[PDB]
Amino acid sequence: GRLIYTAGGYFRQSLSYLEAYNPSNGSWLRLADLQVPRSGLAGCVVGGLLYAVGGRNNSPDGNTDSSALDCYNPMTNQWSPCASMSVPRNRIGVGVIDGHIYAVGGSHGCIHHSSVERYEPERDEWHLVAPMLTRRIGVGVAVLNRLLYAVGGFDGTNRLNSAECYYPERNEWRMITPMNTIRSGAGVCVLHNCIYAAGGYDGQDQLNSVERYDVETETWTFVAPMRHHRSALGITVHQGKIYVLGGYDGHTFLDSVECYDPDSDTWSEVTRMTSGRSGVGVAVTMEPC
Ligand SMILES: CCN(CC)C(=O)c1cccc2c1-c1ccccc1C2=O
Repeated sequence: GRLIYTAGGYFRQSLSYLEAYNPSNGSWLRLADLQVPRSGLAGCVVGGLLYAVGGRNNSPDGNTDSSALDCYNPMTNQWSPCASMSVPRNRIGVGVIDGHIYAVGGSHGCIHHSSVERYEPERDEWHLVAPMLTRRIGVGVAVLNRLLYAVGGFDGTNRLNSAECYYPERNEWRMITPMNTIRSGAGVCVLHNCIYAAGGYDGQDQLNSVERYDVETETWTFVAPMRHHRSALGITVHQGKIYVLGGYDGHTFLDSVECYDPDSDTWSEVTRMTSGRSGVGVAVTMEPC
């Protein structure tokens, strides 16, 4: 599309911000808030509609994991509730295949989900599919050549370098090569033929290391690291470049927005969000109005 939308996030409490960045001119636009604050959600786009999936409302009033699915229409600048998932999913991962949305992992209280479910926008319905071989919260999810990939996370006791791949026509999950680094809460996306895992938390430190998985060779290789360590970051791809938004570096909730150009293997700073925050949902679609 044209704009990078960032929904929700966390700074001292869960947030309801929806803001859109325009890489063409550097400008941010504040849009309609989410009806319910939430961090740890995921964002995605189908048919020019933006979707906020899962998450958790951390608030003074209390803490409520979200099973919600809310759609935003850029034309109207309005949110509508969609059907809820079978179960709340905080620190969720999502991916889109064939106009269908896959919700992966996440926590509900102290439950750490291995379950997965699929939303069909034309019927406004969710259905459970095969569970991952591993429980994963704070899991990175990406789609490549119509296969779904779950990368890293936290299974309840250990944080994971493991990764697995879902094969829809077989309704089956299989392990792939693990990463070289343990990561939970990394930004995971797809560029060209590789799956990128950036940043995250390895149990001790927030990471700035970035690595990528080549589906042909089935290996992970590090690329240039980000200028900032960060976990619970937002990530997306726009015109051949990776954008990472916010996160937590162990000291500050970052407003930094970094851009990776794969041809030069460099990260440059590109803008600041209007305020520091972690755990945002991020997606890309056309301009509002
Ligand atoms: C994403 C993985 N984790 C925790 C789940 C951290 O990186 C982390 C580690 C130590 C302290 C803190 C965090 C963290 C993450 C997101 C928001 C706030 C904090 C925060 O105080």
